[PDB]
Amino acid sequence: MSTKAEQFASKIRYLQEYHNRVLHNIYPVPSGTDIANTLKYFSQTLLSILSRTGSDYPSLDYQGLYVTLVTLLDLVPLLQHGQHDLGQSIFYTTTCLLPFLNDDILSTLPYTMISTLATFPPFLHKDIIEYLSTSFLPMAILGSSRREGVPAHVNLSASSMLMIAMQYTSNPVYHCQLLECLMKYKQEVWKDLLYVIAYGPSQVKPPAVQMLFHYWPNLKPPGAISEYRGLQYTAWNPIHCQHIECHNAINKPAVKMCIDPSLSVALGDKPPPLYLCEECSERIAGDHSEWLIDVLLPQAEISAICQKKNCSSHVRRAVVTCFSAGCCGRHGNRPVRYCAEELVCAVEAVISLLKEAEFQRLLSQFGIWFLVSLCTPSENTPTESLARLVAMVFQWFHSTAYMMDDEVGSLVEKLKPQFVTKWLKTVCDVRFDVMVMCLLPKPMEFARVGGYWDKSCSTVTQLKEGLNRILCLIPYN
Amino acid sequence: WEPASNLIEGVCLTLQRQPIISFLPHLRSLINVCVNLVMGVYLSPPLPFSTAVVRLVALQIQALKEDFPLSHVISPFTNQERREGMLLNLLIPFVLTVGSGSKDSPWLEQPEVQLLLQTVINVLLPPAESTSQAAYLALKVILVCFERQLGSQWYWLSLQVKEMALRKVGGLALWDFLDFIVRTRIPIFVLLRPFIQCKLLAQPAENHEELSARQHIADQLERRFIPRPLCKSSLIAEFNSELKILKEAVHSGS
Repeated sequence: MSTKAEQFASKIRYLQEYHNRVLHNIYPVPSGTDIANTLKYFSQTLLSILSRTGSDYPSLDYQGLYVTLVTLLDLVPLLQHGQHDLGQSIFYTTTCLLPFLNDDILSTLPYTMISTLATFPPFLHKDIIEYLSTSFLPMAILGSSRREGVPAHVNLSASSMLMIAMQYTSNPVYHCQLLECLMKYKQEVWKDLLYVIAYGPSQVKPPAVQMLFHYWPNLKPPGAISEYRGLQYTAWNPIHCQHIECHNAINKPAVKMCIDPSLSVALGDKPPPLYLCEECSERIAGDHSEWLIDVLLPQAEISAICQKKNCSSHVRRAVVTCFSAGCCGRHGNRPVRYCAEELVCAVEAVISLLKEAEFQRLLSQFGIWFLVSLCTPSENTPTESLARLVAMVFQWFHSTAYMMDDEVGSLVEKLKPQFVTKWLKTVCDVRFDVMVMCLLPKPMEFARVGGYWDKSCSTVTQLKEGLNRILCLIPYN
Repeated sequence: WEPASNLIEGVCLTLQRQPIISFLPHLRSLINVCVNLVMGVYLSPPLPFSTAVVRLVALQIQALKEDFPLSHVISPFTNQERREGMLLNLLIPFVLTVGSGSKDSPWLEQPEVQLLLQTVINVLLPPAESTSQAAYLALKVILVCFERQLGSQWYWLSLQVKEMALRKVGGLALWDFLDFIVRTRIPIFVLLRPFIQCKLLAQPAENHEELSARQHIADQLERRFIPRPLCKSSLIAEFNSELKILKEAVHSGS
């Protein structure tokens, strides 16, 4: 390897002198067809370089290539001709650096990956969703999570990447792909997904519980008369297997992952990792099964009954999810689901869930079967939280005295008796002093918060509507 | 100025009750002359006259909803001290007055409010200190007062506030802004707190006051428990108190 690092540095120098050139877009700019025709020769020589990989680092630059690649990725919307093979060439470039990456910029890999989702058109998003979960995220969750202690991005920035995914895409294929892969690959995803349903924006409150409910089909109340069966979750496309020199590489999904670099490169004519099927994996599963970690199959029917067959719970809907990869392959590689002091912020999520239920509001019933399932009123809950809870539930009683003669309004006025009434009876048992302290016209600053308090007008009509909601509150028994 | 403000509120009640009287250009010259008198382009009118002028501007924008391109309404000022005077007197009272919130009543739609967003960022970044803090206050009030209608454009201004943090523009005003961000938890912080703990709180500072602000925001951040969903009329009172602080700061001779 003498002229290969020389010619990669020469193209780095070419893009550097074209970057110090202020981007006036003077022609000839090389088109994306010509850019990917050059980088296809670069992909072939990178294939012949990464045919000997087993830290076998050559003398290539991977740090300035990162900033050159993100500036090229921001030159993607400035292009017209040749965008699909440009995206394929960017994909080949980044995945061939993935064995030869430094551990200082690899932590900020997948957020920068999702940061250019909105710049791409939706017809390139299918290649994005067909390549990410194969290559980009798993090596960041495998190669970088062995060194914990540092702040990793699946702890902090997973909610950010998932909000951007809920924002910019409208495919249950894309959201189901990213939700299953990030839940299966890393634990404690449910707390950050609760945290993004909690303090996320308002337009991602419908789909982040809609696409959750494929994987969380339990928060429906019993006797589940449901008319919100819009976009019935047909799962994602079965992945077309890269290993050309296999036998069954047409239709079946993958179950393990070949990450051994030299065999994958010199056998599949495609970058590592190779996602191996059930029949594909068991050839090198005898000596190299420390690399093969269990992947799961696209389940278009995730059962609302519990997925373990030896059922013993009384309620067929099972709440808690644990996702180890021990024995989740007795049904067709299907994700098996299962059945203390962390409660209060969960109820805070419900405060922020039902706060924008003022104006298809099926999330009120999800809060109803959330609050009575595993949220316990005790002395661990502080005074401010209980005051905030009783004030927000009083606004919910008044706002459900509204919404007259709509179907979801008829459903929320059907489930308003016999479900929250025992909760208010427990409230009257344990903390009736703080409720009648909150029934005072101007309470303490821990109580009268939120809502439409931002008014540049008189606040005494707010007290008149407070007396009106007390009037609507009295014949509720 | 108090009966003059009474006159202007007489005009304002005529606009409030009779919407069809907004056609004659004499009313438009009244709007233009009261805006240029409120701007003064050292002697500023009191709060009722300024409230009357801003409510007149608010009515003229809602009523003539097809004409009146806002680029001369939020007027052109090549001098930046006139620009920060526009931010103080014209912009942020307009933001506080326009925010009623009733879902059956309309308000300023999407293109004028994104012009406002790009306006405040282009004040902030060039596409020296009190003008920058006033721009942070304008960004503060448009973020808190327009929660429901800026539902498309979060990531681009996430990159702009990323650029703000990369340049340390203003200094401690950025730390007060991110302290508000991590305190009240408005939904841009989900794309900002990994940038805090991974870049800003991971790379230390050098100035001792910036160290004390950094330890302050670190103790506010590292407590991962339940935050305070404030009543936020006290946030409006903080806007008025900061407005009065800067109002006595600019009429003090220096």
